Amino acid sequence: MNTVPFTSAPIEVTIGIDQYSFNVKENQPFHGIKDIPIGHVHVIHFQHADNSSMRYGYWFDCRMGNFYIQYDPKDGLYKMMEERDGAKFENIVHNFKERQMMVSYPKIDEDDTWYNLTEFVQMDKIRKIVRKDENQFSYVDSSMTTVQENELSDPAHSLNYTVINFKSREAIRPGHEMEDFLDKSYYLNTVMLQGIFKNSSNYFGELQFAFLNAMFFGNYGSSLQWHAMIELICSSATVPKHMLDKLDEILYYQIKTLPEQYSDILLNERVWNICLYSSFQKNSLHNTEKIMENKYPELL
Amino acid sequence: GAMNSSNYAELFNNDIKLFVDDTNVYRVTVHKTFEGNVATKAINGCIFTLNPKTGHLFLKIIHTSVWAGQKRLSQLAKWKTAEEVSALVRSLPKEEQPKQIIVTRKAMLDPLEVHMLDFPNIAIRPTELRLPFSAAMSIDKLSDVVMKATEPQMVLFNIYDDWLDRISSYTAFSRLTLLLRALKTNEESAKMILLSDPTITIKSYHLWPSFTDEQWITIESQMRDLILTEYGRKYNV
Ligand SMILES: N[C@H]1COc2ccccc21
Repeated sequence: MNTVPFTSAPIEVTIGIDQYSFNVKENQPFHGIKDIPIGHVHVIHFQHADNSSMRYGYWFDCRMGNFYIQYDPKDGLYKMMEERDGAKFENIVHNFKERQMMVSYPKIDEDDTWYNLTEFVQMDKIRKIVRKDENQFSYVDSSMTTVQENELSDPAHSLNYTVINFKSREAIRPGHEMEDFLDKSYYLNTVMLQGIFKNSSNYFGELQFAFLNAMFFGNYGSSLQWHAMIELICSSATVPKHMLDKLDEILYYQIKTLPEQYSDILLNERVWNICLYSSFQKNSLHNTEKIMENKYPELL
Repeated sequence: GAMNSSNYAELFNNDIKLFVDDTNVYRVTVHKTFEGNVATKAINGCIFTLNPKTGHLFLKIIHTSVWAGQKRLSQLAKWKTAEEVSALVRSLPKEEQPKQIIVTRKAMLDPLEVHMLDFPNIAIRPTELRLPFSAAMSIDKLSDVVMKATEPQMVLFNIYDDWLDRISSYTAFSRLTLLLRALKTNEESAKMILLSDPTITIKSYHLWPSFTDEQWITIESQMRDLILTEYGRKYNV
């Protein structure tokens, strides 16, 4: 189990660590989060009490370095940093633990939620979507735009998700216009899976990462990307059976985890009705259709 | 975006544009089978592709063989239309290619957009106008060439005859849409109006009779009356 210590908490903030959230009061004696499960990426995120504008946060993997949070009063945010001096870091963490100044990642033993939301997410792929190569961790926030959003403005602060566009030459083979538009299997299997992602695991990792950035930061371009990657599979008549089964599991846990009160803004009525009730795969997403119908029957 | 009454003069500016109407591409007669089921038999159709400024009509005849062995024909017909429009654009010299293509039915937008991805500068637009281009097959010489085709064929017409020698393209289009609206609302009566007087003929190289300016005013008045009469017969007014 690993630890992200905090220098201090000078401003009142709601802190979240994956799907859990807790409040810290201004200048409360708070020095971080312990017992973080090794083996998964994690995200530590922030919403200031005095300005809920800009949820922001850091994706990290404790196996890649010792990371801590320190507030910057100039830039006005909680910043993640890496400590290269390992003995210094270990000694800092041990003192804060002895003084019981840290909250505990509250994972229930039965609970596979985080694994199931991040099964295919890998830090190395996050760091290619979020380009900032001098750090081992990646910053995301509410307002960051995607490479596709920019095409339709600062490129260094972009989310470089894979561009999916159903009415593009990439998606449509000359002479198979109707075929390829109505059945996206070529675009899914040859262009995207074989061509760009190399395998379904990388495709699912980006899909899962897009959802999590949509849910935790309200990042609109991530929500667009998540829905586009679902629709591309559902709109393909030919999809490997193992991908359909896995997609059903992935979506099920995303829908299960979504705050009920955010469904209106994080779920696209058109995409979901198409995917569940009209598309080629309308019968292949049993778990997801069942939770969607019992939890958000209004959207449908 | 969409084309409507607010930007109607745009049709007659000097930016090349084409209307595309697909309502006569897939045509069928519905009939009873010996077993008492219902079946369709396709007949020849046509794409109606019109330059509203010049009157140049590119009539692509859709021969029934293009449907042979195909499924979901009403869907296919939209994609076949888009295929043929795209082929026509590619066949034209660059300086004759349209800057905009306006489809009369919104279901043509995605098929045409997809087939024209190679032409990102050509705007594909819907329209809020209800245009009577479906009545194209009530023009005898157009109907004749379509029904006689034994193979796919493109036939070129000027749908304004020589009217642009005397009137503007705004007025020519208004005349055309009034004639076609009349033919659509009551074909028999409209054709009676157009040919009642045997002394006015259709030139071999024309589609409509050789009316003088004053006679066109009379004809135009009779077509309005017909549309109003039918409106009254329809709604009991
Ligand atoms: N509000 C509860 C729920 O999750 C956490 C995580 C850390 C401290 C406290 C809590």
